[PDB]
Amino acid sequence: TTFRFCRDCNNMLYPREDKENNRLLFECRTCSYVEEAGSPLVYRHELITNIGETAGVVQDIGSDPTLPRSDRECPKCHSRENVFFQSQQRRKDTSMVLFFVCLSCSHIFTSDQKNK
Amino acid sequence: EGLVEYIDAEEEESILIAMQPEDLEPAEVDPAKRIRVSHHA
Amino acid sequence: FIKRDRMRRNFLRMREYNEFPLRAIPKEDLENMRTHLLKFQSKKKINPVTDFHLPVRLHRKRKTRQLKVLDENAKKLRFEEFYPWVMEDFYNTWVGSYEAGNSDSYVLLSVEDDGSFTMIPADKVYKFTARNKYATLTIDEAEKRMDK
Amino acid sequence: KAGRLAEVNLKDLNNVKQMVMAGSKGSFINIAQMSACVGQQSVEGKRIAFGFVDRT
Ligand SMILES: [Zn+2]
Ligand SMILES: [Zn+2]
Repeated sequence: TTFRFCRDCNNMLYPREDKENNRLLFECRTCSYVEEAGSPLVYRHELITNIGETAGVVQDIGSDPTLPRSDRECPKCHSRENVFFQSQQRRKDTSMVLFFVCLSCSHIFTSDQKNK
Repeated sequence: EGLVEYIDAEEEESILIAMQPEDLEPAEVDPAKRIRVSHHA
Repeated sequence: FIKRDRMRRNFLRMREYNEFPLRAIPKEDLENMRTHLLKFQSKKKINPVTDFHLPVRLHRKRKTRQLKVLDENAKKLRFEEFYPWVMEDFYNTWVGSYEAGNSDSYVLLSVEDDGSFTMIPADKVYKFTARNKYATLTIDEAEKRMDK
Repeated sequence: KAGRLAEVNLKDLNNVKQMVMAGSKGSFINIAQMSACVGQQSVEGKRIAFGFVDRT
């Protein structure tokens, strides 16, 4: 995660192990620029995800006519005008929880009960 | 006069059509009449 | 419960600042000088060739009767220069590239010795890119390496 | 459940009841759909898909 690019080379910095100072540096297999490892974690794989559950929530989601309105009150705004929609993770196993969006604070909440 | 628009099938994705004006625009029965649903939209 | 075609009865029986003048700039200059544009695409905050090097060098680097394809001049011209514009030392480097996206709606008002401007639309616009900053290549071996 | 409600209320007069009873023509589903309700339309064993984006 969090790729790093070079400068004056701009390619992406692979990690090159420093054993002597004994830490991780990021090389640049084209121009020899280097720097540290801002964190020893290198790679993630992320089988079961929980992102895209709010894909493209723009400040205009309130301006889309086709989205179903709903009346519940935002925990923050305590306003009762909010559009909502299922989780945008277009995949089969996906749950059927609801993401609301208050038209006032643009705060996102959920209809959940298992985990908020 | 901007009273009626042509709508293709792609554009149709982003509109919300009412079925008939009366039964659907104003906000808020014969049992022989068929059963419809509301202007909740 | 019926269809009433007699409705045509009722419907028949119902109805400070710096202001600067700009003039017909000489053309013979323009008949030989062509004023293009240029952009460096290295993000290098200023990247002026003032600091590039010296000297700087901007330049480019039997049968019977027959019928040929037909094509307008400009494309015939534009095509017939496939030598791009370059800058070098004798070793930092840049290479040019035609842009053509917005060659038209751009007249220029360069701050001359005075604040005024002769009137100058841009001829062309060029995207200038660096090169050989790390100067590595296996032009021959690339195929060899990419097929190991 | 709605079909059984209609079939039951038909009296022996009812001519289509008399054709079901004689086994002659028609059946329960038929009378259920004519008089009671037509029930769930379906395409490939599934309810109607979201042909438009996220709506039917
Ligand atoms: Zn680099
Ligand atoms: Zn809110």
